[PDB]
Amino acid sequence: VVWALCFMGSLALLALVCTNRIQYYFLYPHVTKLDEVAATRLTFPAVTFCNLNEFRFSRVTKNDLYHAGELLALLNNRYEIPDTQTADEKQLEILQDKANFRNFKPKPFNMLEFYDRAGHDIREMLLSCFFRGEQCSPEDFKVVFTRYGKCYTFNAGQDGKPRLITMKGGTGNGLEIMLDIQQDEYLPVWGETDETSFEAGIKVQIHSQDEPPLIDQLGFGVAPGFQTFVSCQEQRLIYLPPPWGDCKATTGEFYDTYSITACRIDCETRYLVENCNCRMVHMPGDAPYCTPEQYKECADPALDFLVEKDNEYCVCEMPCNVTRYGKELSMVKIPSKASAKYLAKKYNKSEQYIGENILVLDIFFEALNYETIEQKKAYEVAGLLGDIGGQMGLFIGASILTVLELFDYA
Amino acid sequence: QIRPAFCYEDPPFFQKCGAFVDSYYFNRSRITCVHFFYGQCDVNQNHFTTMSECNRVCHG
Amino acid sequence: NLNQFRLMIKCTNDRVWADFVDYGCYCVARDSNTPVDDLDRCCQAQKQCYDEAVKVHGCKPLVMFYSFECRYLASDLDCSGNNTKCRNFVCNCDRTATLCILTATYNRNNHKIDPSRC
Ligand SMILES: *[C@@H]1O[C@H](CO)[C@@H](O)[C@H](O)[C@H]1NC(C)=O
Ligand SMILES: *[C@@H]1O[C@H](CO)[C@@H](O)[C@H](O)[C@H]1NC(C)=O
Ligand SMILES: [Cl-]
Ligand code: NA
Ligand code: NA
Ligand code: NA
Repeated sequence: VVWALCFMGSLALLALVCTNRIQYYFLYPHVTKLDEVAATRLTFPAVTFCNLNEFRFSRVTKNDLYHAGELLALLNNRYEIPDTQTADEKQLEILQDKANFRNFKPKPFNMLEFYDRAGHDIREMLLSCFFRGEQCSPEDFKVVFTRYGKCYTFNAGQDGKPRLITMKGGTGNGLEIMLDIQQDEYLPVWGETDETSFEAGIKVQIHSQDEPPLIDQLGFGVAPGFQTFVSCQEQRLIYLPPPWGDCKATTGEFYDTYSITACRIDCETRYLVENCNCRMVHMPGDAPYCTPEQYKECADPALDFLVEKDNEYCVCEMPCNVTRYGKELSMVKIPSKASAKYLAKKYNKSEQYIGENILVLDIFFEALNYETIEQKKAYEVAGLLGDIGGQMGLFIGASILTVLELFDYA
Repeated sequence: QIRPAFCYEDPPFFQKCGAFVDSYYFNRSRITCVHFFYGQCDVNQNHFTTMSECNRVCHG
Repeated sequence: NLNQFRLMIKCTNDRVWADFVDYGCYCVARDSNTPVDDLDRCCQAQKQCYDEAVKVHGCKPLVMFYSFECRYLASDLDCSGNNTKCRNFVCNCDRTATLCILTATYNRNNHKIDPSRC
């Protein structure tokens, strides 16, 4: 009677609730969950570094200068030492002679070979290196080419070598390197080009072994004449794939694991090949290497445009797994007055040289604890059913029993 | 006017209004279509269920 | 360089790049004395434009990079984002030529002709 009126009107209201709950499930919502995870160990990251100077002056040959002199602003477009040169006496004489191309026959030239040969050598830069009380050596650093040229990665975990671990907070449980940045080997700067800079020091990037460096964009700097402390905190961010989220798991274009940096390097490579018909020497793939003329006229400008101005060519999908390292940096001076002669004598340099070229870098963790920030599925099937059955009880009084009754009755 | 005006609009990257699904949009810098995850925010028409359709309607 | 020209063409035209390569006397960026039709006349003005870029501004139009923006309207193709005289000038050369291509009619019989004609 009126009961049936009230029963179906109540059931209509139950229906609109169940439609709400069901449509909501199909949004595949997610929430973000924060957690501090205590740990007995941490995998030490990879540490990439580059000298800010790309080519050693004493390694540039007559042939190098012929091909790459204009790119490096050592020569004008007439293949001569520019009158706008700003050099000292002795370097000029060396370069003037080196630039004498009268009756010179150019030989084949390649930028990758030039970088590999003229780039700073870890064997000369690395004055000392310790990790967790164990002595390390140039063999512990893997060569990696970047826009800076010939760079070096500690703890790369490539070529079948395992990744290192830390187990306590503090300086004793990390890396300490002493470096000579070798300013007497810096190329004279006579102009402004993408290959030279006004600065002395190194650029460094701390990153997961699963991601390549993008050190020109994402690194931090470290200055000569200081010991620099870098206290780190690991942070792991986890995202959900579709339909919940939009993270990308893998990729099968130049690298194994997917990461933002892998995506950017893929894009940059594609962009140079598309617009210049060549790749810079640090990029992966098969295309021919840009000549120095191509670097100057097409490759440097195109990469600069893409990296600074373009807003559409490359838009990278978020990765499912991101490891970030929060960093707190601080410095003290090296050398003290009291230690300068010791260092000068030990490395056969003057005291002034030591002051302008030596640096120490310490990279360690504040604590083993890492923070995790994770997207979790917010309303799965279980939550959907138990919700619907909980609303059935609210509206009608229906039970799991009530249903199997009227389902057997009909 | 060779391709529809909506081809030049940015798709709604990272915006979630429901399930994320494979989709394709016209990239006006590459001048070709590119995969992305569409989250049902129908802000414009620059999104296609297939690469070929996107390249048909927008590539030119 | 011709990669950016090729892209400007794709930006405004479905006509595959191959059809402009070795068309008539001048296409693309080749030299001659007399253009076979109006399409070939576009390339002539382009070649003349590059020649001007080299001799007056010191550009290397066949090597240098420039940037441009593809817009809804062909005529809205934009060169103003370039940061040097050379990049602006050459971008403009290619823009003029791509638009001119739109006015001209695509013959198929002066594409890859015998050197006899040119
Ligand atoms: C991805 O995240 C899972 C946990 O969600 C973790 O076990 C795995 O190590 C991560 N992958 C990488 C490459 O770090
Ligand atoms: C150190 O001084 C100069 C550095 O080049 C060199 O001539 C000399 O042989 C070196 N001596 C020693 C003992 O290393
Ligand atoms: Cl980029
Ligand atoms: Na809700
Ligand atoms: Na520079
Ligand atoms: Na463009």
